[PDB]
Amino acid sequence: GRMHAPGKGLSQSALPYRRSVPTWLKLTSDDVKEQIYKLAKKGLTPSQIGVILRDSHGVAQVRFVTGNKILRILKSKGLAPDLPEDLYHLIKKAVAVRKHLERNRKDKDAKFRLILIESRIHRLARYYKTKRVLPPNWKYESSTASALVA
Amino acid sequence: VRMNVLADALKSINNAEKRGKRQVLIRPCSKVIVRFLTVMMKHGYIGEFEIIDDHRAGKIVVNLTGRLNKCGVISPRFDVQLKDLEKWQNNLLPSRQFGFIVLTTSAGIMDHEEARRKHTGGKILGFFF
Amino acid sequence: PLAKDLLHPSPEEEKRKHKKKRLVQSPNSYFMDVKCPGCYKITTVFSHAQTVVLCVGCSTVLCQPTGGKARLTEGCSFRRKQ
Amino acid sequence: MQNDAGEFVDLYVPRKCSASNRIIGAKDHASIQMNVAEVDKVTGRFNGQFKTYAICGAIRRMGESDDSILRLAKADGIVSKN
Amino acid sequence: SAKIVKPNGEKPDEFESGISQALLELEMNSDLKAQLRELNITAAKEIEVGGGRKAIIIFVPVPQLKSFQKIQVRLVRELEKKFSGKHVVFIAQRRILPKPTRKKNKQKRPRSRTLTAVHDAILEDLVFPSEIVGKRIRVKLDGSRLIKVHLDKAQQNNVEHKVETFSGVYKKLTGKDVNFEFPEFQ
Repeated sequence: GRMHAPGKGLSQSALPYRRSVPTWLKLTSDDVKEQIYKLAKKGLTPSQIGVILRDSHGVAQVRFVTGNKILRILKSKGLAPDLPEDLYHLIKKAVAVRKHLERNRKDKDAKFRLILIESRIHRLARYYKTKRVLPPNWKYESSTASALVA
Repeated sequence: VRMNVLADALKSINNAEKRGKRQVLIRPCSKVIVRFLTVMMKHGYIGEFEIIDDHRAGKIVVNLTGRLNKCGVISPRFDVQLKDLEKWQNNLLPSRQFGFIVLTTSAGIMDHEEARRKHTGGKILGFFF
Repeated sequence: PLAKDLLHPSPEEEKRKHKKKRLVQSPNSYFMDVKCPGCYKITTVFSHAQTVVLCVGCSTVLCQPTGGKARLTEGCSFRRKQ
Repeated sequence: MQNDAGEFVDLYVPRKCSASNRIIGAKDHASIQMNVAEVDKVTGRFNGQFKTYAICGAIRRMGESDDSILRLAKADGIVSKN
Repeated sequence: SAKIVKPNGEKPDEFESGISQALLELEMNSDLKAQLRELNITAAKEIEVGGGRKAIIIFVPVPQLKSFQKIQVRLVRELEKKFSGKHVVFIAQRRILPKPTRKKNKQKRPRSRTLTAVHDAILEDLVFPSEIVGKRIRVKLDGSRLIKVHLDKAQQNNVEHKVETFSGVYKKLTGKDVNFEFPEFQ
């Protein structure tokens, strides 16, 4: 179930069987790659590349069209970010809870959730340092964490 | 947190045959559980089963015949030597006339009677009678 | 119900389950064509859309994201494809 | 029960349920064995013979003997054929 | 009947005396130009299904199989016109690599070119214009398994009679028998 909550939610996406591109998408792998090359330079990240070309371009999945992942064609010529996208948002969310917790010392609910957010960083930080995405001397320091977020 | 899929598969078959059902649904498939089911289909305890091939892990629908008593599993995959095999028989078989401890050898998933036709002790995988 | 033929279900029983839990899983989404009133541009907007989709030339609002399935803004011409 | 000599060394052979294939015991007094008199084709009357079906008491207590005895009438040419 | 449309990796050349010539000859189909000039085939087999119902098959180089997809129905109609009584399919030469074991520096066998992913990929270009909407691999109470493939019925109207010659060519190329069904829409 849900990791740091007592939830057992069954709500996640359900890909179809037929992997092939439908007969109406007259839009090649060349054009969807260069569209992604454009609007990733407009401050976007691969979790929100595929949502807008699902909603405004009909591309159900890029991996069925280009045969490649969105973060993978971004890394294919270097313009992927340094931190991973799911590591970035947990570090950003930890900064906001910790800034909240300074002015509100008597908010013990936010003090409890802050050690649960900080644990999910380090459980996911230890993953990327074994998959050689992160340097082995990378450490989550809360004092310098406000510079990892922009 | 499905640590064993052979344990979950064989539990679901065991709950439905005592319920009276003619078909089960085994939701994750593996090649360890289709070679488990094609040891008891050949001896005659289950019938025609289909593998429902999908692009993630497939499902299996098995036609229960009724001749199955219990199809349990030994969940630590203990290792059994052929000197050690006969005392695994009288611990978890109801008799010596019928029932099989099915165990994975280097030459394939076999019986215990088939395994001593060869000379190929292995890891005990489950039982059925 | 000892003998539900649970490998060949009726499509009535297949429709009214979850998008998981099916004999073979499949989504409830689709893609839909939308004629905005006043242009040639059929847009190929997704059904359970999440962004505010805009039109190219006649750049009024096309659809609105809501809870499950996107509230289209204008009563506009519309067809479900493939 | 077919020893190595090849002989019946057994007091009797018990019936088994035509629904769930399990043995009717010696004192399972809810187990029915009932007859269905089939009719000849052209005149539609009782011709003399029948068919027997045994339903064990454990599957009769669970409440689906009617699902059962229709389904083994379904396989045996009496029901509707739709 | 020429060394243009049929190259090989190797030497031999038997039973292409008109077969490579058959697509050298034809004139004014749609995409006449980008087919007759640069694309090419690899080999051909003449195998038997049913009784006296042969089926010549085309072995295809993999990178321009994708370039055969958009001309395939308008090359089957000409090649079955010329080779009458005969069915036409397009299969890639996909080159199985063997599973390593205990028994020089081989970098690892890509799973795109392993036997399971090849013997599935041989399906959806064999049944090209009608794709695959399901698969119901079933074992026949005797250890022998049987693949039930559900085709689409969005493109039923070119495949009605080819199901016995599809099953025959897929049994010779792979080794396992199938049958096809046309299920209702979902």
